[PDB]
Amino acid sequence: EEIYAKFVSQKISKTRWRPLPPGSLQTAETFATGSWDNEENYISLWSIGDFGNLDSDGGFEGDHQLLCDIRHHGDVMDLQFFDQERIVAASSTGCVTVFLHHPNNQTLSVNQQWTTAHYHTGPGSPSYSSAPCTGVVCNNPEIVTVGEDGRINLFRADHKEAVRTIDNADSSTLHAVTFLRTPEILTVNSIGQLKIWDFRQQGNEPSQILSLTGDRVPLHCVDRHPNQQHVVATGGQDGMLSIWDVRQGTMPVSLLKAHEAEMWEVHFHPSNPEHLFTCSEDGSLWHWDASISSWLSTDPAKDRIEITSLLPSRSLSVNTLDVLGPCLVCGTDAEAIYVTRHLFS
Amino acid sequence: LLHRVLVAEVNALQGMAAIGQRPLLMEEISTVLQYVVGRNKLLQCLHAKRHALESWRQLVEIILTACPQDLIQAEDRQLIIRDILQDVHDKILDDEAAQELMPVVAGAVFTL
Amino acid sequence: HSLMLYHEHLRKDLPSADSVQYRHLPSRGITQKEQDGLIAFLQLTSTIITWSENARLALCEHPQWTPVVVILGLLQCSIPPVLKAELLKTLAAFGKSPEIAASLWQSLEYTQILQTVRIPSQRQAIGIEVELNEIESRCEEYPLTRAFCQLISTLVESSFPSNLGAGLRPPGFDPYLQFLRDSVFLRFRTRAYRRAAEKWEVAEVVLEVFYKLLRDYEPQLEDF
Amino acid sequence: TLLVQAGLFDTAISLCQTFKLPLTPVFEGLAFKCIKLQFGGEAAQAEAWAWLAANQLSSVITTKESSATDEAWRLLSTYLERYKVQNNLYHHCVINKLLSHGVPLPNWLI
Repeated sequence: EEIYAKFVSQKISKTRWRPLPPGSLQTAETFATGSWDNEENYISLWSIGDFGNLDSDGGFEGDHQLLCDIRHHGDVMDLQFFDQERIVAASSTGCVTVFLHHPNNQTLSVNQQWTTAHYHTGPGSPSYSSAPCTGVVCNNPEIVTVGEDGRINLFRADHKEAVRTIDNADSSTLHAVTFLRTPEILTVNSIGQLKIWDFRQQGNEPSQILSLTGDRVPLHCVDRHPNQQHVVATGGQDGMLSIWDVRQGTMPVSLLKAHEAEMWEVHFHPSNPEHLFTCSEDGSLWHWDASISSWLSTDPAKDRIEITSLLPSRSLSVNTLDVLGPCLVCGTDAEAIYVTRHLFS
Repeated sequence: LLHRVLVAEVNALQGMAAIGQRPLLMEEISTVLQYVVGRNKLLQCLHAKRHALESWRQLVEIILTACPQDLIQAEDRQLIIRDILQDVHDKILDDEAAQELMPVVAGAVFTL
Repeated sequence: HSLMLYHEHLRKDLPSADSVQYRHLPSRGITQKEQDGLIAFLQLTSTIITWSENARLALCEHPQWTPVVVILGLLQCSIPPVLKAELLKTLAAFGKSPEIAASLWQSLEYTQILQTVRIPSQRQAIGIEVELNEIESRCEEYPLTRAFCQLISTLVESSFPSNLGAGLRPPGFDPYLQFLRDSVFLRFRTRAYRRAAEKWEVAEVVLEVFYKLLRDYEPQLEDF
Repeated sequence: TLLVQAGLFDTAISLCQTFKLPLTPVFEGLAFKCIKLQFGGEAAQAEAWAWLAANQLSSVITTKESSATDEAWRLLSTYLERYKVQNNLYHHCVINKLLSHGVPLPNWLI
C-alpha cells in the first residue's frame, strides 16, 4: 500500500521499533528515533497515526503522534531498545546513555550513563580526547559498544563501570557490532574486515578474522540471521552487500550490488528472515525476497532474490530502517521519517 | 463417549474395594458396550428395512399414480393390486413384524 | 561402572576460576575409541530396552547402576553431541515404561537439560537451547536436537505429569512446546544442513510430537 | 532388593532383622511405591491392593472412602512409628526420596 512520510524538522540518523510483548497479537504500535547534525539533537518516541477513521468535524488525526522526547549530547550515532521501557544510545561525544520511558507520565529520562565509554588517548596524562561511539548492541542484562578509538566495551544494566574493555582492537575506526552468541561478538572496520571476539578468552586479540581480497572496502553495517547464528550480512562503502558463513574460510559466500553508495543499515526480517532490507547515501531503500537458505547460494542467476525499491523516488540520504511484523520505518537527512503499517499489500 | 464416561467413574471410585473390583467393572463395561453395539445394529436395521419399504412403496405408488392406464389393463392392474395387498398384509399380520413398519404398510394398503 | 567413572572424572576437572595460568593439555577427555565403543554399547542397550519391558525395569530399578541419573548427569557434561544423542536415544527407549517416564519427566525438569527456569540476572541460556544454536548450527548436522525430539516423542505417549515444574515455575508443558515451536520448528528452514536430508529428518520428529499432543488432547471447559 | 521391588516389605524387614541388614532400601522402596501411586492411574491402584494385603493390614475394615494411595501412606507412617531405634535415617531417606521426585511432604511426616 502507500507509505506515510512525515517531516520532523531534524535529520534522523536512527529509527527502532518498540519490542512487542511475547505472545501478543499487536502490530508494531510505537517507534523511537534519534537525530544528528542540529544545533540541538534529541531522542523521541512516536505512535503510528490511525488512517482508519474520521469523526464528525472532519479532522485528519492520522499523523505520527509524538509521545515524548529527551535532549541528547552529541549526534545520535546508534540506538537500540533494551526492554519494553528502556533504550540505549551512542554519541559523537564517546558517551553511552541508557534511557527510560514513563508511560504513566509520557516522558523520557536518563536511567544510567557512561560519559567516557569511548575516548582517544595521548602521551602520559589522563587528558583524554573525544572519540565517537559508533554502534551499540544489547543482550539484557548486557551491552556492547564500538568507536573511532578502536575500543570494544562490555557494559551491564545493573553495573556502573565497564565489565570489560579492549582498547585498540583496531588501529582504525570500528563501525558496527553484533552478538553471534552471548559471550561471542563480531565487529566491522575501516579496512574491510569482520573481526570476531570471545569475552571468555583472557587475551584481547581476536578469535577469528574475515575480509575481502586485498582492496579495502570499509564495512559500515552488520546483521546476523535470526535462526542462523553463523550467517552474517554486511554493507560496504561502495554499495555492495556481502553474505558470510563465519564457519567456511575467510571470505563472503555471496556478493551482491545493492546501492550506488555507502550502505548504512542492513537487516534480516525478525520473523521472516529469508527477507532482507537496506538503506544508503544513494538516497534509496530496498526490500529483498528469496522464498540451503537462499542468501547462501553461490549463483543468484539460478536461485532467486527478487528486489524492490520501497521509496517511489530518491531523497537525501536514508541513514536507517527497522521492520517488525507488517510495519516498516526509515529515517533521512531530508529532516523526515517514512512509515508503513503494511509491507505485504 | 459411553466408554469414556463409564471409565471416568471407574477412575472416580476412590477405595480399597473398587480397586479389587476394577477388573469386573471393566468386564461389565464390556457387556454394556457390546449390548449398545447390538442396539446400534438394531436401530440401523430398523432404519434400512423401513427405508427399503418406503422406497418400494414409492415405486408401487408411481406405477399406480403416474404411469398411463393404457400400459396396465383393467384386469392385470387389478390382479397386481389384489396380489400385492395379500403379500403386504401377511408380512404385518405375522406377530414378529416390526411396528416401525406399520406406518409405511398401512400407508401403502391405503393407496393400493 | 564405566559410565559412572566418566561422570566422576568429567565433573571433577571443572574450571575453578582463579586458576589463570599455564595448564597442560587435560589427558582426561574420552578418546574416539572409547566414544565409539560407548556408542556401540548405548545402541546395544537401546535396542534391548526398545523391545524388552523386563530390561527397562530391571536396569532402572538397580540401586548401584541408577542409569537415568548417570545418563542425565553425563548430558550436563561437556561431551560431544553425537554421544549426547545416543544417551538421549537410550533415555527415549527407557521412557516407554510409564513408571520410568513419570520419574524421567521430574528428572528432566530437575536437571534443566532444557532450561525451563530462566533466571532474571542470566545472559546466556543453558542446555540444548545453546547446544542447538552454538554447536549443531555450526556443524550443520543435528543429532542432539533430533534425539531430544525423539525423547519427548516417547514421553508424550507415556504421558506427562500435570504438575510438571510446580514450585519452580507455573505447572504444565508449554516451556517444552516453546522450545520445539519457537527454537526448533520456526528455525528448521533458517538453518543450513550438511545432510540435505536432515532438513526433513528434523521436520519428521517435531511434527510427530505436535501430532501426538493434538491426537490425545480433548478440549475441556477448564482449558478456558 | 527383590522383596522391596515385589512390595513384600514386612518379610524384607524380617530378613533385615535375621541378617542385621539396614532397613534403608525398604523405606526408600516403599516411599517409591507411594510416589508411583501418588501419580498413578487406576491400574497402579488395582496393582496396589495385591501388595498392601501381603503387608498384613487385615485389622482395617474396608470403609468405602479408603483410597489405595493413602493406605500406602498409612503403611509407611506405621513403619516410621514401629521402627523408632534409628528413626533419623528412615525419615531422612523417605523425605530425600520424596523431594528428589518433587512430592510435597505429608502433614504427619513433617
